[PDB]
Amino acid sequence: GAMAPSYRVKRMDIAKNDEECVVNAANPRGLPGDGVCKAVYKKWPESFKNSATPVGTAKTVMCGTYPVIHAVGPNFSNYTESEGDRELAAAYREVAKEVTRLGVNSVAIPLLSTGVYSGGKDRLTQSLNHLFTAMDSTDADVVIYCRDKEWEKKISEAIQMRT
Ligand SMILES: [Cl-]
Ligand SMILES: [Cl-]
Ligand SMILES: [Cl-]
Repeated sequence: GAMAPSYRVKRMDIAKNDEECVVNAANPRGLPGDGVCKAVYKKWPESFKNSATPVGTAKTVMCGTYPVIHAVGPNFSNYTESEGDRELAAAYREVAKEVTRLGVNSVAIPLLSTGVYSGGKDRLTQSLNHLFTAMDSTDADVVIYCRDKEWEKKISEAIQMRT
C-alpha cells in the first residue's frame, strides 16, 4: 500500500503517467478505439492481446511487467441513464478489485464514460463519485488524468473538499 494513500489529478496524457499501472477506458472488443483508448493502444499495444471484456468489467493484461487494466464503461448512447449508471459503478468496482489483486502502490485512472461514451452529457461528477466509491477502500495512490483545464479545477476541488 501507499504510506498515506491519496487522490491527485493531473491534466496530461495518461500514456505519460508516473504510476505503477494504468486503467484504460476500453471498448468491450479490445479494439484500438479513440481518445484515451487510442493513446493506451499506441503506448502498450501488447496489452490488447485478449483484452475484450463485457461492459461493467475490467480485464488486466500485462505489457512487459506493466499492468494495463482495461475497464469497460457503458456507452450512454446505448444504455438508459439507470442501467448506464449501474454499469459505470460496476466497472469501477472491478478496477478496485484488480488494483488490489496486483498489489500496486499507485494507479493512473481516467474518468470512465466521460468522453465518446458520455452520450453528449457532462458526467464528471457522476463518474468521479463512482471512482471514489470503488477506490476509497483501496490503499493505492490514485492519480486521475484529464485533458480539460476546467475539469482539472473541478476534480481538484472535489478531491480537496473531502480532505
Ligand atoms: Cl500531455
Ligand atoms: Cl469515454
Ligand atoms: Cl477531460
